[PDB]
Amino acid sequence: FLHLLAPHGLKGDVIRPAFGMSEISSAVVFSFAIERGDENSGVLTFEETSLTEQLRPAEARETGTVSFTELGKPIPGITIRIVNHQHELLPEDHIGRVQIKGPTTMKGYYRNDEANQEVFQADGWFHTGDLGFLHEGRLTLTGREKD
Amino acid sequence: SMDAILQDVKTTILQTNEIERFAVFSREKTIRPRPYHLSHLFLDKHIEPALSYGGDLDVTQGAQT
Amino acid sequence: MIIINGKNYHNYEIEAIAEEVPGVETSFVAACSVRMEASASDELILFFTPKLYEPAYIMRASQHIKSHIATKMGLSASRIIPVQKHAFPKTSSGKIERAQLKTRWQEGEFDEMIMEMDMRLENEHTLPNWSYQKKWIPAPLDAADKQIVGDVVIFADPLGLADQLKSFANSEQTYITVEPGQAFKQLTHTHFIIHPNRPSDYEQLFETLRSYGVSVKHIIHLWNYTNQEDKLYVSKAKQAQKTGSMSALFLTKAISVYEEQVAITFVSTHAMNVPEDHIHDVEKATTAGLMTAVQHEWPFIKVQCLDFSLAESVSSHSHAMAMMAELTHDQDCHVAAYRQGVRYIPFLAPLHLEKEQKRKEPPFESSGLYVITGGLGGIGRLVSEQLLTSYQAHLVLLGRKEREALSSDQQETLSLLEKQAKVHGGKVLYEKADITAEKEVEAIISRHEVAGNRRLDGIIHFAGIIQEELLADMTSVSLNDMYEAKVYGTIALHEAASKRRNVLFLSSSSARTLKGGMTVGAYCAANEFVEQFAHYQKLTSTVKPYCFSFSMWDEIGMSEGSMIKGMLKERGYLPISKQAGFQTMLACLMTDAPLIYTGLDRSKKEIHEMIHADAEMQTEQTFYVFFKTDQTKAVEERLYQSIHTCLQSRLSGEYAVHLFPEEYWKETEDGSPDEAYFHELIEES
Ligand SMILES: [Ca+2]
Repeated sequence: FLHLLAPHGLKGDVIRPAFGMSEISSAVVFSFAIERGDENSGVLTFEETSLTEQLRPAEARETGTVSFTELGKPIPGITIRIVNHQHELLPEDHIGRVQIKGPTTMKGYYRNDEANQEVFQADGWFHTGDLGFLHEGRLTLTGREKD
Repeated sequence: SMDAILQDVKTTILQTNEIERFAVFSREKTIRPRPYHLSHLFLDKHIEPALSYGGDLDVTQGAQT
Repeated sequence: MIIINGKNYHNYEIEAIAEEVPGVETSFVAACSVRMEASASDELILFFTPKLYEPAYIMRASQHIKSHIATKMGLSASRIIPVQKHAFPKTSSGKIERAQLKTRWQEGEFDEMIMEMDMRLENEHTLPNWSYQKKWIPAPLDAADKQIVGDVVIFADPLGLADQLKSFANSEQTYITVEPGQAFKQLTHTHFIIHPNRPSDYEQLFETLRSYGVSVKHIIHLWNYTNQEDKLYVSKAKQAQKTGSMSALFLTKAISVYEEQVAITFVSTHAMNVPEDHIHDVEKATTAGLMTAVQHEWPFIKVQCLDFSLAESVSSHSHAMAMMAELTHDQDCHVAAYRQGVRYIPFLAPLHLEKEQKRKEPPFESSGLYVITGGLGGIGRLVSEQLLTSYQAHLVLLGRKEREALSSDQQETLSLLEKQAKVHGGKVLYEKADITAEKEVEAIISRHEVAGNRRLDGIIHFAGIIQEELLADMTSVSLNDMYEAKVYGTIALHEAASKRRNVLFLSSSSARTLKGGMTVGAYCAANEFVEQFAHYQKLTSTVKPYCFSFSMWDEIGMSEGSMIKGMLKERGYLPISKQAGFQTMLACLMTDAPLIYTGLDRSKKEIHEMIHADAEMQTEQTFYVFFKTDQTKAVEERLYQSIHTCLQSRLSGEYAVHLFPEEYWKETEDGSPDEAYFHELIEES
């Protein structure tokens, strides 16, 4: 996109990743490091072998690695963490269910209680269901649930 | 004298009356020195996040409705 | 009810299923649980009483239970603790006082036998007894009616031993004497001069002797039969090689091509350090250490080295007299040492770490200054990780390349240590440096001695390359490329440690040096020095050395593409893992033993012949008994003691009774014992 429209005056870092749901009132992170010349800026490459364990960075390969674009740091006013299958906090590099908390969280589904029990388990910490890791303090999504 | 021993053991197995038939044979084998137990040499004491905040937000500035 | 991660089980079922297992006394079983300080889950601790209190019967059932739980119930028992019947606690009402056993076990009544079980299975608590020392033992020579029959070449000494030996020659043999000098010069047909370091002059010597018709059948190499010099710089180390260990290479290479039988005999002075000897010219050890690979690569070349001491003895056993005797006598052992007119050969003896212990924890100071060579190697890291976590040490790592030119595999294993040090309060630096330069070392150490106001606390010297190379293709640089780390480097490091007090010195070697090996002359040659060096330090300086010569590493790969290098295992050289070995080092470090060979199976013959040589191995007779009783009166205990009492003082050896439950006995039809099923069981055991 950037290389094909560059001659028409679009600057290279205009792109702005953002991950937002309806329940959270839209985006909750923003990535600013997406340059035309630099395809790795804001792009994390890892070995497919380490997806279950601590991700191991890797080189650009056609079969054996995976690239994840960094969405960025939580927005001013909220906090994000990730949890394991037992709802415990995870280490820096391990993949987990993304859980988000802040003043932007909805009141709750209208006329639907058991859905509330799943989403904000305890202390209003909302279960997005999206699986992703939180590296360097800047969230980086890996994949949504069941998608 | 080796099989003579084997025989005197069978007669010893008959000393016990509660047993009424049995079988016994011997093997010669080389020994491998017994290991140590770590407790015998070593001392006791030797034998023994992803949560990001985006920065505070000033929600009380501007329109509340 | 007892709980494990994911599900909970009723203890009545666990114990009931365990009572099916043969040997389990009915109604004497217990099931508990405990979260260790890991708190990651709850483990099943299981007690029981055997119908026989003897580890063979116990170990037999302990396994059978542990598996029967995994089969029928879907989980395995963490530990299984045997307990005698007469001490199994029950109430009058038949209730099993379970919570008492747990509390009685944390106190460790069953420690005594839970260890004896760990030992028999060689558990994570095993620490195998596989470490020995070289002990110089007397072995005299037999009478020898054989005499020397051949023309002999002899590289003459400057002290006069050569002169002595010639006077003994029989009237038929011609003695060709060779002295060292600037280059080849034939003075006569029986007197020559060669450059010890030039290989041509060796093959040219023999070539011109083949012409004159002299059939060379014996070579005598008195060229490191020198007089003592006390200074030991590196030059003296490099320089002594060419008149010695290198010369031995060139000389053997030369005479090897004729493919004719010949009896070479090297002669040293102060090359081997035995007890009561106050001089040790250790630079001479490489000679004797390289020739180990000869008899393996050129079977027609018999070799035996001798070491004498010029510590004044008024010809109590003239060196000449002993020299002749060893020549006439069937060359048996490679190296031997005459010290006071007494022949000694090196034997192995077990270390017995416990009984010889002189210290309860490793001798590393807390935040001490420690310099390390090849700390990025597989075995170096293990020691560097330790000295950074358990101890918070200021580490300086010396490599030969520069940081930027390191292997990408190394730069990572270093950053790991840099991070792993920052979080444990230790420091870790790396510096390119010439390990060989005396002065460059004192300069680099002094600098780190002032940064932290600590004086050097120890040197750990694991640097080393390996090249499997045959004497045929072994260039003069092949050796000097080997010696760079394990000799010339070692001497520079010791040059610093000797200027301080009680510095620790760790050294890696190999056990191949014991019996020699094909295509490893370079290795054996240098390692025979590093081993002999520890003794030089204990005799010369304040330094306190520990040298571990290992049998094998798993670093050479368990596949290796040659699983026939594991055949070397079959002669008794076990592979040792990092932990297994690292643990050994610590155990030994607590013993003051300066040189220690580890990874040796005293069962296999090659090793056994190195510890005793003459006495045969020790056998242990093991009887196997099988059962069929009328009633149900458990006679196991009554019977075991009955058999053991028949064997008392009547075998003259090492015996042991092994008993089987009733419910293994089987009978073939026609009324005979099913012997096929028994002989099958004894092996599966
Ligand atoms: Ca039973």
